[PDB]
Amino acid sequence: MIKKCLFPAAGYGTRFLPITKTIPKEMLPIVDKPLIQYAVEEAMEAGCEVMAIVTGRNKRSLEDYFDTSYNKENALKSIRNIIEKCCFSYVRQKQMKGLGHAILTGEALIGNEPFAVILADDLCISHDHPSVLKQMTSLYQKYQCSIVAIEEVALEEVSKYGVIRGEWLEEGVYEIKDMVEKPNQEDAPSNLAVIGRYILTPDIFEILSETKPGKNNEIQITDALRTQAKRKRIIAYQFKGKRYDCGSVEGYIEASNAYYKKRL
Amino acid sequence: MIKKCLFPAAGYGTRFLPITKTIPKEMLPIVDKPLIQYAVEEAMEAGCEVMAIVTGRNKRSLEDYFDTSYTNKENALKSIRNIIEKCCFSYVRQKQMKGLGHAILTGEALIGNEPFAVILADDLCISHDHPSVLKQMTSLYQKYQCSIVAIEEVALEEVSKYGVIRGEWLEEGVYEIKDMVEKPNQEDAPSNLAVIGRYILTPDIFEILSETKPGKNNEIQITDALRTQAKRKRIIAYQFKGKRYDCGSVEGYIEASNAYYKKR
Amino acid sequence: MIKKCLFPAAGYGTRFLPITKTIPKEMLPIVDKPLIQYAVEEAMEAGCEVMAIVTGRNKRSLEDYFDTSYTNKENALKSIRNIIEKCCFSYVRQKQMKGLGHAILTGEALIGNEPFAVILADDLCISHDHPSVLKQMTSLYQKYQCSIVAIEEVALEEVSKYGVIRGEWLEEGVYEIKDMVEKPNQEDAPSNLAVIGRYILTPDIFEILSETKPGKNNEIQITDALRTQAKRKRIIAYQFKGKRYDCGSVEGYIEASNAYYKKRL
Amino acid sequence: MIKKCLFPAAGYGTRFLPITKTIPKEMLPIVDKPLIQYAVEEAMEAGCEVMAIVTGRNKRSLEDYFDTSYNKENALKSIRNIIEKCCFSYVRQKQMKGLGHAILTGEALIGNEPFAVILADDLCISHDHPSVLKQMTSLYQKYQCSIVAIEEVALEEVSKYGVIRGEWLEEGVYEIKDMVEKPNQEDAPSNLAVIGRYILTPDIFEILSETKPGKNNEIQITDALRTQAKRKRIIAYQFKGKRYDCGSVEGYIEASNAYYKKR
Ligand SMILES: O=c1ccn([C@@H]2O[C@H](COP(=O)(O)OP(=O)(O)O[C@H]3O[C@H](CO)[C@@H](O)[C@H](O)[C@H]3O)[C@@H](O)[C@H]2O)c(=O)[nH]1
Ligand SMILES: O=c1ccn([C@@H]2O[C@H](COP(=O)(O)OP(=O)(O)O[C@H]3O[C@H](CO)[C@@H](O)[C@H](O)[C@H]3O)[C@@H](O)[C@H]2O)c(=O)[nH]1
Ligand SMILES: O=c1ccn([C@@H]2O[C@H](COP(=O)(O)OP(=O)(O)O[C@H]3O[C@H](CO)[C@@H](O)[C@H](O)[C@H]3O)[C@@H](O)[C@H]2O)c(=O)[nH]1
Ligand SMILES: O=c1ccn([C@@H]2O[C@H](COP(=O)(O)OP(=O)(O)O[C@H]3O[C@H](CO)[C@@H](O)[C@H](O)[C@H]3O)[C@@H](O)[C@H]2O)c(=O)[nH]1
Ligand SMILES: [Mg+2]
Ligand SMILES: [Mg+2]
Ligand SMILES: [Mg+2]
Ligand SMILES: [Mg+2]
Ligand SMILES: [Mg+2]
Ligand SMILES: [Mg+2]
Ligand SMILES: [Mg+2]
Ligand SMILES: [Mg+2]
Ligand SMILES: [Mg+2]
Ligand SMILES: [Mg+2]
Ligand SMILES: [Mg+2]
Ligand SMILES: [Mg+2]
Repeated sequence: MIKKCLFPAAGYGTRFLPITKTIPKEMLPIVDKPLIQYAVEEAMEAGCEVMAIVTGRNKRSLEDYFDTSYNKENALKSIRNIIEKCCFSYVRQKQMKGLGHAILTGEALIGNEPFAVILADDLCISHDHPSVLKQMTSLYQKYQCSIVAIEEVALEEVSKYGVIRGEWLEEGVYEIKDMVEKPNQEDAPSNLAVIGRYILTPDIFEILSETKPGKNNEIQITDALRTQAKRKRIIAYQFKGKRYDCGSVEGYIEASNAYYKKRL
Repeated sequence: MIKKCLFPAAGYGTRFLPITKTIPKEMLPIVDKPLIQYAVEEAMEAGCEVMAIVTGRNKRSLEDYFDTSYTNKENALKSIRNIIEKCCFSYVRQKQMKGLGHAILTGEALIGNEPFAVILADDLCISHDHPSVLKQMTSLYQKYQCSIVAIEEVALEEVSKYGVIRGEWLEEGVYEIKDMVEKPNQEDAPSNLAVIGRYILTPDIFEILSETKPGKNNEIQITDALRTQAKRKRIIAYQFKGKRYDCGSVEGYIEASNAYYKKR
Repeated sequence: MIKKCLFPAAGYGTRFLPITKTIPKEMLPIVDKPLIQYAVEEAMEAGCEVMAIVTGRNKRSLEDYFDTSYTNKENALKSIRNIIEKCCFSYVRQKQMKGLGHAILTGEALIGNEPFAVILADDLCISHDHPSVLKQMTSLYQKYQCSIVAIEEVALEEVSKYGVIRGEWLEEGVYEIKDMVEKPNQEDAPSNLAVIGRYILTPDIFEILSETKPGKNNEIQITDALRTQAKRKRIIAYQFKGKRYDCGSVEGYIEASNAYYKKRL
Repeated sequence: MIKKCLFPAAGYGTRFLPITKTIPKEMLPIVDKPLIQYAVEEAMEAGCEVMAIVTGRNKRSLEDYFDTSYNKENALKSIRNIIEKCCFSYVRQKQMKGLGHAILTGEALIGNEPFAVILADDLCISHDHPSVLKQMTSLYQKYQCSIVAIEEVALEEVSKYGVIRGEWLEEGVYEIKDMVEKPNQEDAPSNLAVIGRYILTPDIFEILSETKPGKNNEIQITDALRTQAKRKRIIAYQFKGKRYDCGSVEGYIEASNAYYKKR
């Protein structure tokens, strides 16, 4: 059982400025509910009980949201159940040096165990099938190796994401042969894009500590995974469910509008 | 002239629950900018230099936002830093949620014996070729030297969500209020002229507020005190020029968000 | 009746570094109670109902302290709770540390055109055989209707840490101020009547502050503004009754603490 | 070696009420320095690099204190050093259910590894000797078992501390036979009182899980240590150095006066 889920939330969110100068992008609402809460509910379903959060300058709002306070009830029951059932842990990333560096800072909260990772700006809704992390948690029980979530996208979208090169194993399961962070579409090894959902074995921490800066001069978890994938097998998983890239303004709006209609 | 502008920001904003349990509704972003920043910019253009805020349970986000901090990251941060170095922010806590009228009364400590502006940031006002709604009102005030409340004609099916006036046409877009009613059913609406979150208030409004008893939804309403003033002397209603989105409602919040995005 | 009291609390408190990088010096406890609570309680006894606080970077400790959160806990809590339920707290941020004078000028947005009280919390005043210091002053304002600044006689050796006045005796404990100087060297002191952190100021003090240039330590001094006011019209100095500890200094901080302990005992 | 140090800071501090309403007692200043800063310096000297803090209802002041900010320089040298060298982690103790429970909560920040624990209200000032934790860190190296700092106190004081029953192994080292939390004078098994300094082997977490409320209906680390002591060998170390119980106002005052004189 993967008991810990690490949530990186120390990124600038330069694109949602000026509000991200105070409110982490992971705290932005889809209308009435922050991205991070959906992520937490997801991790819970997957079986996690310890939500480890890596924070930046804007630690306050994130931390206060998950601390004790006070169809109203309806709106507050889930966050209340979250606060009661989960143990929240926090560590501060001293400098914005990349996603990989964030996860490496998170070592203080994880220790020597495989663990889950959720990039909250990727809102994944699947409510017909188990949550995305849960799908991967079940896969992990069989494979016992790092797992990276993937989705087919248009080549025109590739330069925004990590892209793999994999060899089919079973339905929707690939053994990652190679990975590249944000390639030009001409250089993209496939249309299989990485999404903010991973299950990582702890040897990943030692690998991160020796992973140099890459794309945008940031320590990328992609390069660490590429290294791991060349020492032993790690898999990529085409999850079932809907994903909105809320790290993008386009995705943020479409998720908000979708929710609005659902609310009807 | 009007140098202070009171910003009530201590209501529950329940329909936006659970995020409002930590993030006040005035802090919700259209996409990248919180409602309150638009209101503040509108107050500045109107000549205000003191931004007085009535806080509730979660003022941490507000105070943090207007406190100094550290291409389009530059252009995204230009106005806010201008606001922070230019304006003077003061604060007072509304002990209990007893109505917009009480929040204004509580705001007396920050105002004193002087006419002032009041902005309800949940009403996002966009004036493109015209001055900000408050600036328009500021001009009016120079002539009339009396309370002024912003109105707009709305379909009668909406009249039940707002305060409504019965008035005498003084001049182009100007009426003398002879009565006001907070949230009447369609059957009883005095007219289709609804009140929006913009007011200029003479200071005798505080003693009136001091004697105003709970009204609609067991809340001390600014509408009821304005009715009292209206019957003691002349106050006016101004059909402002410009587009207003009621972001106090999810439907308005969503429309404003879609609007800003298309303009991006 | 003076209803508002301004509490400057935006200073650095350098002598209490590193703790003052997070906890403003006015929040430092005498053992179990921060300096500022004693000040607020004193203002309340004087009749003030609005506690206008000028903040700096350490606002959080101050703001949270006076906000709602709550014979064991009880008795130790009754006072602060009474305070939080009866008083109205307002805040303004002194954008930059430019001096007590500029801190009070920044405080104008919370005061307005009315006379008001000012308390410098690092000056702990205990005097319960008589009314609190500020209240002694509030009574005096009723008569004189002008600015009042608290003074205490000190040794020529301490004179250099305070503002000092030159006055003329009007009546018991009252002096019409003829001149004021901030932190004069022991040789240049006009007297031994040193100013302490307590004032009642008439509203014209703001306009005077707006034209007061940086004085000692390149900071705008309320002292220089009071000197200006004193030469313009009548303003007095009141020799208060009660004991005062300069908790603005580590020596006075320790003394008051030991003093309180010997009492808690 | 021991890389992490746990710092419980979630207790009520009813003693120092009202200020402890907003500020944790571990944050109370001696004169210009908060208790917790002395403890962190001590831990650092002991070789610790991860400072794991267990927080309560008032974490803002403690977290902000150890977060980047900006003789003023002589005053900020240490904390600047600390903030730039240490890794601080946080976890919330939901209900104040005792020191042992606070430590159990800290499991998420520790994991399965030996770790140190410092109760910051116990101010330990080592003159010519290394820090109390450094002394213990060295001892563990030899013993490889839980270590609990002790001090011989006066019998009339015994009732406010955990007390051991031990057997002399070597200079200032006792194998613990039993432990009781805050026994009355008449029932004290000795005059060797526990002080807020421990090195603990990870099996203490499971034991703590099984430890029911004891003294003052609180889950006590002393009872978990007692259980560990009967289960296998653990030691008590009579440290070299001066200790003030700043958990009591009398101690707080004495420490403040002492620091003042150092001038
Ligand atoms: O120094 C940092 C940088 C980022 N983050 C956080 O890490 C996450 C991801 O950051 P972001 O910049 O938004 O990453 P992306 O550019 O979107 O890319 C990541 O996520 C994509 C899918 O969303 C993948 O396809 C990529 O391979 C992966 O790098 C966010 O939660 C950030 O707040 C930190 O905590 N610290
Ligand atoms: O106790 C309170 C209650 C409200 N507010 C604030 O007051 C404002 C308005 O609150 P809201 O709940 O949204 O009131 P409405 O029902 O929208 O009604 C007000 O605003 C309408 C238009 O926006 C008008 O038409 C109404 O007459 C007027 O009462 C917001 O800024 C709130 O945060 C407080 O600060 N404290
Ligand atoms: O920029 C500033 C500077 C100071 N303060 C505050 O002002 C007060 C006084 O500051 P402090 O540095 O302690 O001034 P002192 O040197 O003590 O001097 C003041 O107080 C003395 C007695 O306490 C008097 O005798 C002096 O005339 C008077 O200037 C404190 O509450 C500070 O926090 C601010 O708020 N902002
Ligand atoms: O629920 C709690 C209760 C306490 N604490 C912390 O635990 C520590 C100790 O609390 P305290 O109340 O001061 O305990 P003491 O009564 O002093 O007793 C402890 O410390 C003594 C020495 O100081 C020992 O002799 C005792 O055996 C040991 O229980 C402090 O750091 C507290 O903040 C928590 O974090 N959570
Ligand atoms: Mg970006
Ligand atoms: Mg992203
Ligand atoms: Mg985009
Ligand atoms: Mg509502
Ligand atoms: Mg509204
Ligand atoms: Mg709606
Ligand atoms: Mg100083
Ligand atoms: Mg001083
Ligand atoms: Mg000194
Ligand atoms: Mg206690
Ligand atoms: Mg103790
Ligand atoms: Mg005691």
